Amino acid sequence: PIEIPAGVTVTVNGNTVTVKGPKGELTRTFHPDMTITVEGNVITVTRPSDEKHHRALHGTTRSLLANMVEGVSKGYEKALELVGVGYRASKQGKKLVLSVGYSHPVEIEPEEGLEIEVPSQTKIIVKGADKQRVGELAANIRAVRPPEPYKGKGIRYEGELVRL
Amino acid sequence: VQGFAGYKAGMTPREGMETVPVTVIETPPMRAVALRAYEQRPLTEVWTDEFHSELDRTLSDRLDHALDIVEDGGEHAMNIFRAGEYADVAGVTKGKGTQGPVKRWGVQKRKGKHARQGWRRRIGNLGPWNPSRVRSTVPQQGQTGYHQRTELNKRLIDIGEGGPYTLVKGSVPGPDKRLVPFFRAVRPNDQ
Amino acid sequence: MIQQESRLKVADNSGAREVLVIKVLGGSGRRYANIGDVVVATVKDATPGGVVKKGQVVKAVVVRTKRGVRRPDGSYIRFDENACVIIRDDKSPRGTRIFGPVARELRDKDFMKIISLAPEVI
Amino acid sequence: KVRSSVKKMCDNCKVVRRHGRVLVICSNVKHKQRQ
Amino acid sequence: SIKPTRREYISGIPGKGIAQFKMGNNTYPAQVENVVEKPVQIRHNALEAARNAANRFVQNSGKFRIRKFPFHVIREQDGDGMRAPFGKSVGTAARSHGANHDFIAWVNPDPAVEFAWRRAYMKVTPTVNIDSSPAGNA
Amino acid sequence: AEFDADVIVDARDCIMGRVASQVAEQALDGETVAVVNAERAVITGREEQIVEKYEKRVDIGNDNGYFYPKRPDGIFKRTIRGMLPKKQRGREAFESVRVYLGNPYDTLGEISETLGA
RNA sequence: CCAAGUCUGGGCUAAGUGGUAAAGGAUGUGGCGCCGCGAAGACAGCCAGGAGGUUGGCUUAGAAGCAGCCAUCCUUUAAAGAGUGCGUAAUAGCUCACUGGUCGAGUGGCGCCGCGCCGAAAAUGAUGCGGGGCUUAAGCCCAGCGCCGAAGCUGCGGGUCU
RNA sequence: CUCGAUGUCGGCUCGUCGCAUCCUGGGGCUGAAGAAGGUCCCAAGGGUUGGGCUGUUCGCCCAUUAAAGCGGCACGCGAGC
RNA sequence: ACCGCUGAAAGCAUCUAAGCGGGAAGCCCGCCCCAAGAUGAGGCCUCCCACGGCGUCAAGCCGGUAAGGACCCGGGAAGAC
Repeated sequence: PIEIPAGVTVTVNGNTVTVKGPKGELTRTFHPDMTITVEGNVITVTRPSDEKHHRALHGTTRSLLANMVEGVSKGYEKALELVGVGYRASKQGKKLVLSVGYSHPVEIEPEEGLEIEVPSQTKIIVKGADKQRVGELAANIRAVRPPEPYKGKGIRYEGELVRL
Repeated sequence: VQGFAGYKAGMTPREGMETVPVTVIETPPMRAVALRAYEQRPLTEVWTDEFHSELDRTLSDRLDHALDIVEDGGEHAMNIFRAGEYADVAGVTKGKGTQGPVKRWGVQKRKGKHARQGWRRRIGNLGPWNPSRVRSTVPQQGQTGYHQRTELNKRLIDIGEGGPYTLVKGSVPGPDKRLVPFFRAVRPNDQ
Repeated sequence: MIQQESRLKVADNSGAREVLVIKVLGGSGRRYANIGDVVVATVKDATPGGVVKKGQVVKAVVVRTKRGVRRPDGSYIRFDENACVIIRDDKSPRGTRIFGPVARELRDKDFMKIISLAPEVI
Repeated sequence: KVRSSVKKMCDNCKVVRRHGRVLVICSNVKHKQRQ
Repeated sequence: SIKPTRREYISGIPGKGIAQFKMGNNTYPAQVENVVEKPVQIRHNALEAARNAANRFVQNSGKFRIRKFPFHVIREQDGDGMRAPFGKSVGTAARSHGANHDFIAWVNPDPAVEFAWRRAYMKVTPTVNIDSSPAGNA
Repeated sequence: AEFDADVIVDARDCIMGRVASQVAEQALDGETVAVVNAERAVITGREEQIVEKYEKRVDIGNDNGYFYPKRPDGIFKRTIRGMLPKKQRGREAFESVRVYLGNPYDTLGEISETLGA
């Protein structure tokens, strides 16, 4: 039960939903094992089960959709924290070049779609087009570089804490 | 023919800087017989006679560059194998024959107080009571001397022509001088 | 070479004479004490109580073995004898002095200490 | 850990189902409940 | 149901050794209690115990009453080996006739004692049934 | 390649059961059934434990051996062949049936492949 | 595989349970009763003050809910908090056990069940009997329907003793 | 079942499974910083040493080591000692 | 095992049923060693050409083709034969 604001070109064929937009050129999939919902100026959930089970099944799609959109129009952002009294980073090459001891930093690449940013060496973060494909990779590096909370330092999901 | 190969020269070491023993290997270009491809259908080996004079007494790089020498007319000088390299060779065991479970297969024999007792050579046992008759496990006097032996990390040091021949890093060609040697540097690790 | 209870004299003065070879030092398996190597044996007998004393738990190394040592120099070397030197956990001799020569070796596996004390290192 | 016999620590430690499996969860290394 | 040799020739006339009945406190209505369904020469000891640990965790008002009590017993190894077995006693109890009035957590509003007994069941052995009485438990 | 047109069939979706069942059925009587489809095929949901059982055909290796095919092709091999015995006819009855992957002549593609497909 | 309904009816399984196991667990799932409310516009979102005499007794060197043994009451007022809770040396912050605007139509609780997942580790190699089977797949429960199948019982005919 | 007979302890050799795993990797836990330990979940590949004294296994002792495993199969093996 | 992402049913959370990834001396592959007698006898190249007379679907009896092979001899780290 939602919307499809400005530009959300929508094509639901075979079970795939093709969503074209601004900086959100995206082609996602969407179950044939249920009921589609689209009307050119809105859209929503289809009850191919109406029953608790599948109920949620779409009770998820809903979001799903919600994603396509917000994703197709305004892309996503993951806020990362560079907390290292030694570690540090600042883009380099078509990827990131973080560092945190060891000896060999590392170059990480946001394959077509994903795209990282070095607002300022210390902190960084990613802006993709699919919260999905984002949060993941976004993190897949947030760890990539041990956050070790033994006493405070390392890559950490924005809004963390400490320890003892 | 996908590879490169010839026979055992022999062994001897000598020189270097610390010194080192290898082995000699004979083989110019033993001509080029067709070439491997399973195209349009089943393709593998042809034969547009162009061989020796006797032979009718019995009448994609590796293989590729081949095309280079196998279409030249037949032969194909050996030696990309250059200065400091790792092919691999597959000798032919050595008519050693049918022997006792002794050398054939590592094993301790007739001990002392009975390590002689006109006693001696002969395995210890087979299978328990309940288990079941026998296993295809424990080898046996599994003849040897004929095995299609070979190995790995086969480093070649140098070569020269006067007679197309190769010098080797540690021999153990398996089979004996005048023997059938085929080399390669397969999935090398020292790479 | 040189294990179980093969015996070998001293060349240093630690206060020894000869020593039985318990273990070849290094790690599991292993079956051999070849000069440079380090042995886990004891006194078969030692002077009149210099400082060591007969039957004393010990630690010694390799420097004289008629087993013949093949020098990377495709060369060959051996001795009329088989014995070595005691040591202080810290691969460090005791004998204040040396005796029969020895072989580069040592150096290669740490010991100078004797390396030079030695009357002659072959 | 306890594989067998898990039942709610912290006044939160949740009840989750992974692989039909039931493994305790709650904001504490001191709860890593699993069976 | 093998039982013993007689009430005064083999082993009959004891105190069975245990820790008496009543505990907790009164209570006119509130029916708070425990019973079973399992059959078993209720493991004396195990028994005695159990119930007790019950008080161990509570203390005062909650009919810590309990309507059980063994009074016969088994026997086994003593003498030759396995054959013609004489008899050496040990371990009396009582048949928990496939369920019945166990002990009572009886009192007005004092679940602080219900949980107790509860702790009492946990223990025990043969499963146990958690229940209430005429009215329930308040 | 090309053959007759005797037992002209295929596969896909259906229930990888009675499926073969008759296959033979006519596998018996005295007929040749050359079809194909493998992948398309079908069989019990519970994929997972789905791909297990037949991986039980997978590494079921007994010194004495115990291959256990690794392409749809088989799956049907077993099964079917299962329907029959092993004296003459049966046997032959196993040469008389034949299937294949995509298409040579005018959930059933995962367990295999999975364990070999 | 081997003869006989991939019968029909209406439930229940989403683990291959079926194809061995107990105590002991858990908003699994499906069907039954209870306490409180949604126009004192309800549980989990969000704005805010997160009340005072409560800082009582053993031990105090520290109970002063947030060491533990006993209390469990009073209040001026929007009600309450015998202050269940993370702590520190006791004190010192948050958290509901409280409700306005913005939502708005079903939200939390225990008893009764029928199905089901962790506990449940083994020695040659693997197992429903085998191939196999997930709303006739098939399992399991309750309903009607017709076919199989003994040397048993009818038909055929002979045998034989009382 | 076997007395018209299955030759029994330990050793030797040749081993083969198994996992409740000793060494070994992977993990989560800790009253874990490091390092090293403890706790428990996943994995058997490979591997898991010389002597001593004892008929012994077991076991204690000596020097190692990453380690110096528990147990199957008539507590495997006498038509093999 | 073990760790995460995207998100239902529980309008708040959740590695989760469905969607996507992380992660082991371990499985599969890869590296060597066979090996279609795997009766599903596999591929391919390079040779040989239609001989005789007899009743038959004579797919049966003879010269053959050194294509070709053999046997006997002489020899081999090939080897009991």
